[PDB]
Amino acid sequence: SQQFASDNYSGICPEAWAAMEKANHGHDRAYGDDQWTERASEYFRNLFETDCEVFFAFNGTAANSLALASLCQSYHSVICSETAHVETDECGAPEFFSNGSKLLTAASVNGKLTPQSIREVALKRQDIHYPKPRVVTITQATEVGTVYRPDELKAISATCKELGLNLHMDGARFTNACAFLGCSPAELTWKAGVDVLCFGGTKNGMAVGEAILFFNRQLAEDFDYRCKQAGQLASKMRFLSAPWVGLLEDGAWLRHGNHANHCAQLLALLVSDLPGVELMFPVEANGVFLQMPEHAIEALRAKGWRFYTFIGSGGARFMCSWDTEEERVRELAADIRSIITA
Amino acid sequence: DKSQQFASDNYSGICPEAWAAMEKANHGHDRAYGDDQWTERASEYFRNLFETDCEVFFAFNGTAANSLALASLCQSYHSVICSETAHVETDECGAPEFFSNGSKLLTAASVNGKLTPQSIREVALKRQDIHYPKPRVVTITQATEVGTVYRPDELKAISATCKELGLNLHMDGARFTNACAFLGCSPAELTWKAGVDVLCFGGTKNGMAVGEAILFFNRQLAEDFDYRCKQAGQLASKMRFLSAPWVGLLEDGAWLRHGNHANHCAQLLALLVSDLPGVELMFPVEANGVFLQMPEHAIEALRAKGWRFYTFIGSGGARFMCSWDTEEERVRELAADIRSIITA
Amino acid sequence: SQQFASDNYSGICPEAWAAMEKANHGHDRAYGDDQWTERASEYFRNLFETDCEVFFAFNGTAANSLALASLCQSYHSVICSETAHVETDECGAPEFFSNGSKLLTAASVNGKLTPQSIREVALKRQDIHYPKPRVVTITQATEVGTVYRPDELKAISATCKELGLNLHMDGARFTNACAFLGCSPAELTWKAGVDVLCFGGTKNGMAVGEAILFFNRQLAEDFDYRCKQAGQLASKMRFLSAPWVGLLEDGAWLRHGNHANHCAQLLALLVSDLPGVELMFPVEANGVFLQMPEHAIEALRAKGWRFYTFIGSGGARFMCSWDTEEERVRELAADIRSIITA
Amino acid sequence: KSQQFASDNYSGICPEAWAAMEKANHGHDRAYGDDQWTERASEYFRNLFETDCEVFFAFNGTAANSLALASLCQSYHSVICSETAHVETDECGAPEFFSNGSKLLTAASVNGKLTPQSIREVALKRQDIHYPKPRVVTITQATEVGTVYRPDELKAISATCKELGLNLHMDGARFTNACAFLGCSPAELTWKAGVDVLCFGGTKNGMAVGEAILFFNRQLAEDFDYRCKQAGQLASKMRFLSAPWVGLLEDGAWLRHGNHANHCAQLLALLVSDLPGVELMFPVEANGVFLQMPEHAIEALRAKGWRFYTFIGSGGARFMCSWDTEEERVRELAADIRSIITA
Ligand SMILES: Cc1ncc(COP(=O)(O)O)c(C)c1O
Ligand SMILES: Cc1ncc(COP(=O)(O)O)c(C)c1O
Ligand SMILES: Cc1ncc(COP(=O)(O)O)c(C)c1O
Ligand SMILES: Cc1ncc(COP(=O)(O)O)c(C)c1O
Repeated sequence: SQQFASDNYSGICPEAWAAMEKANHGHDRAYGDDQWTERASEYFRNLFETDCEVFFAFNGTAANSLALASLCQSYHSVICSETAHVETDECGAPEFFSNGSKLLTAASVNGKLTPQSIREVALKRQDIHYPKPRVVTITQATEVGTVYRPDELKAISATCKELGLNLHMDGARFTNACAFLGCSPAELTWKAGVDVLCFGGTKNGMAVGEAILFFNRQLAEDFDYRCKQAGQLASKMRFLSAPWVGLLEDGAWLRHGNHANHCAQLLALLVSDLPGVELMFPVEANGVFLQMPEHAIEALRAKGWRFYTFIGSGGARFMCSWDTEEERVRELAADIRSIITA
Repeated sequence: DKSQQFASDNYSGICPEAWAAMEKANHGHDRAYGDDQWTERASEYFRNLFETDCEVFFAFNGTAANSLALASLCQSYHSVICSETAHVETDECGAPEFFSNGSKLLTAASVNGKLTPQSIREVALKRQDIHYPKPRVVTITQATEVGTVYRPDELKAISATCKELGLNLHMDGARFTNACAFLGCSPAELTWKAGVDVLCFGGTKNGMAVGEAILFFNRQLAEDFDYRCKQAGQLASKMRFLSAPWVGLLEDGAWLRHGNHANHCAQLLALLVSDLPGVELMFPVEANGVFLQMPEHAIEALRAKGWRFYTFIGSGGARFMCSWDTEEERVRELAADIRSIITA
Repeated sequence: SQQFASDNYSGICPEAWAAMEKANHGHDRAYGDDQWTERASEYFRNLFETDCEVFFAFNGTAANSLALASLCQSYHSVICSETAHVETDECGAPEFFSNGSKLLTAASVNGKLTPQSIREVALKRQDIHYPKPRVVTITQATEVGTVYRPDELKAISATCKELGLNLHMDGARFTNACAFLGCSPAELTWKAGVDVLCFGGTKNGMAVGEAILFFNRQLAEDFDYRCKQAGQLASKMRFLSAPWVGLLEDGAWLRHGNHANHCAQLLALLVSDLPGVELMFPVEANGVFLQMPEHAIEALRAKGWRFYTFIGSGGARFMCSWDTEEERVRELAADIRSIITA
Repeated sequence: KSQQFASDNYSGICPEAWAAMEKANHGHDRAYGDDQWTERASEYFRNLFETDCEVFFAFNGTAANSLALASLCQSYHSVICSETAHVETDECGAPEFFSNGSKLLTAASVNGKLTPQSIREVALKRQDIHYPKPRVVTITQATEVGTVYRPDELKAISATCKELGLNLHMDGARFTNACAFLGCSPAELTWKAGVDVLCFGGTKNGMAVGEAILFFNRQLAEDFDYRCKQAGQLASKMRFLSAPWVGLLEDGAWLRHGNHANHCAQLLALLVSDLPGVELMFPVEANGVFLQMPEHAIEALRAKGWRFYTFIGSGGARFMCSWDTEEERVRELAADIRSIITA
């Protein structure tokens, strides 16, 4: 019995595990200076069609927090959404890594920032009493399962230029957004004005690690020193970089993302039209956000269905992963149908 | 006439009591960093004034004083609960987060510039999971940034909640004087008798050149605070010039005379104008500021001899602020021009 | 093949690979709340013979830096040796993690602090101009391959208690110290007064991760929040904790350490009676420190041997790992004889 | 008779500072630097240093140096200082707090002074990611042991800093004493010799509170006002930090107070360095006299009513003269040294 709590509970996929076994034969130089790390970096430059600089941190909390700290001073501020992971789920790590850059929440719409909600935040305060906004962060796919599209990104970068702002992307679930859309990685990042991407691996079948991709190379000066000082330098770096070889060499990363997307779409197809069940947001990645009644405690007691419930408390989230079985999706949907109609 | 506007009580000068104390203190050589007669003398007056054995420190300004006090009350992986209009949130260029190394400021709902036990509980109970920094402090401002005052009963309620939730309670008393004068309470009744643990007591705004007193009523919380301040660049070499002015202000009641004056000036203005049509007082005048909804005639009062004052990022709302040295006649001139303008 | 630069270049030992394989069957709850993490902590508790609090971080730099930041405030100081890793190899990580606690170097005989060298540094500075010392960190085995003995530790501990200092152990090479002396782990830590131990895993055959053991559970208050904010919290904690189960269940940790020690003791035995070659320190762990003449170049770059050279001209350090073959040792000692004799 | 030789930090507010504060206390004026006194001070600083330097005020020298160093490199970079540097010995770890972890690396010093060689020693042995990369050099002028960098010593440090990509900061807590002694222009002791940033002490030379921070390289001062604000170092009532500089700078008073304090230290040392068992530990190039003495110094200390800073214990004794030091009291102190040792 697997569950729908989160894609952090999934295991290592076979291509990641296979890269790791290959990387475990021999001795190799530490701290980045190895063949596996240069191969993964080469793959990243080709995938994104650019000479991006590539770094590897241990988890997404540190990767986001480092990236942002490199994009502005402690006396500047960072514009994010209200559901942003850097605002809700990192126990104040950005502020620790930045030595006090304020996160200013902007209004959002479908989990997404807009040009107007940014400007409303930035321009309310170019006075020294306020840390001057200098960075926008967006999550792709968002924390509520939605996806910024290329033109929405460009509109946001446009505001970032009117206002002086760098643009960071938390791509913890970037794959899900690439699977969903036709796009190439480049059209979803630097072609649309993205300065830096944090590209999640852990959630897409890896044991540990995130990649950080600087598309403006002037912003990446000495980033390796920052990472070391912040305790984010793997000595046995191949075991962070090798799985990215596995996942990128013939498109497995994007297959695993389509799978997880298809499971969540299937779940929503099966349940979103029942009575008393409202889809909170369109299913554009691997999550399903349902308003339901006291049937959550029934779906919860009635078999250990494991899933997250909001403090909104008339609301539940189901997350699908690369290793989710369609049959389990149908079984979950069936139990939801039973519990509502009966 | 005249240099004196209605923009900020931070444009006022050094009052005579503060100046006279600095001059006396400028007679001889004394030892540094707190080990002088003036600093001990000032601490005595604070203990006497607050009726308790509070520990006393001096910093250079309110931003550091608040930022130091809050950092001493919880870890970087804990959070601070404040109002949406708290100076620590709006006016300190992120100093609290710098001084604490990353304590998140969590804003709670405000009724009349004030937090309630309810708004504190709501923020606090949503964040027991490790994804959020755990709340460990509530900060309140007295008088508040919209010129309202918390009453001892309002404070006791907050203090109970903080004690139920394991929260320390910090008071930003940049305008503490204005709240004591208005209510007529004792300082002790507006701080530790209602459960305040640490008070930042502003001097600058009420007639000093520089300097803010930090008072720890809960002395477990003050261990090594002097090292914290030193490392933070907040230790005066010539400490007598921070502490002597508090002897000036406290020996004979001048601090409250100056606060009552600024309050009475603010109250006058509101009396003179709050009955005119198209002029709403947004908040009771419980300290030294006046908050008026008016029409686009802000430019009218603004252009008219360049009354200087603050507008909000809001269209038709203005803030007039009085200090220890505001002349009542300037207030009368201002209220007059406000009336002329609205009746024309 | 394999070199003598650092025990950081070695791979994942078999007991640890196996544990990760078993831990990769199924889904598990995140951020520490899994059976592997509980099992690992139980092994530590039995192994050290005490109810110690157990945490996992990603590497030794963060682990040390985290433990030390938890033992004193930013306006306090830490007493460490001049060769301490926290002073030389961490790109200022301790100061970053502690928000500015000063590291005060005390004098070392044989890579080791003494009660006297601690006292000198601590009493010199009881005035506010100086951050007040509040922690002693020692390294076990030390950075020069020596080992503190239970009696030396107890002595250092008596000083710490008298001066109100906490005692931290950087045990990046703790296995080597235990293998060598034959003591119980308890006898080299809490029975001798150690408050906190950073227990190296990466160096003894893991891909990633260190264990942090608090022997005073009150000092561990909220360490989990500290680690989370610092970006040191694994989402898939089982892949940091299961390898510890593998290394500890049947005694592999200590076997792997005796191996690395024996190879290093062999290398020194083979070359010690040579004329131009002097052993700078007793071989008490897995490193050999040799003063020989700048004909280290004929060993080095020349025949392709890899090893670190001390900032002393012709100061070479040779490091043996869990997977060092005795034949490569006998080879290295043979080439050293050719270059010296002829 | 409260007049001692422990520290020029115990001195009072001088008349030119006091009179300037008095003039500034007439009216209302806008806060946080937007002020007639702050602009006048800045113009005096620019004329005095013969250049278009950007001017800031902070509350004290610990913060002034810590802020200046923090703007000159990143937390994962390092600062090269001397073994006697105030930032290393006297600031309770403030540099590291303000920079969020920049390592202070000490370099070998002779007579309180860094040299191009000792800087180079440190900077070139710290070249891989294990070590925070050096990015700044700080020097103190006058130094912590009462000596002075000569313009030519400063040019040579600057040349080494330019070659190594290092910025150059100057802790001028006692800058007045160095200018008074050497007869150089301020420009010749700062930016003509390569200095990027000066912290110019006012408190030690007759003010109540405050330091000036001068950026000669204007690019390095970007957003420095925001850094100061976040660090708790922005005066609401800025006129009371900047007006005393108007008083000190408008007609020479700063140097006159520096020469007085140096001449008083020169007299003290003149009158006693010929006694036996009494030795000057360093040249008297500012307002300090460092004397190696006999433990019986305790009788100068003792019940003689003399305060001064005993070294580690008991060898050294350090004496410091101030703008308000009385020559007579110097002659007294030297006479009481004279007796005690003449028996
Ligand atoms: C949207 C988002 N960003 C970043 C992270 C950080 O992920 P982690 O620290 O578990 O690798 C998560 C969990 C996430 O959901
Ligand atoms: C409510 C409140 N708290 C603190 C401060 C900080 O004062 P300062 O300008 O002296 O840093 C102010 C201005 C304030 O209005
Ligand atoms: C003695 C010592 N302690 C701690 C560490 C930190 O190890 P890591 O390289 O895994 O950050 C090392 C490398 C070390 O040699
Ligand atoms: C050489 C030096 N630099 C900086 C300072 C800091 O001065 P303050 O005590 O005003 O913080 C002092 C006292 C000093 O002697």
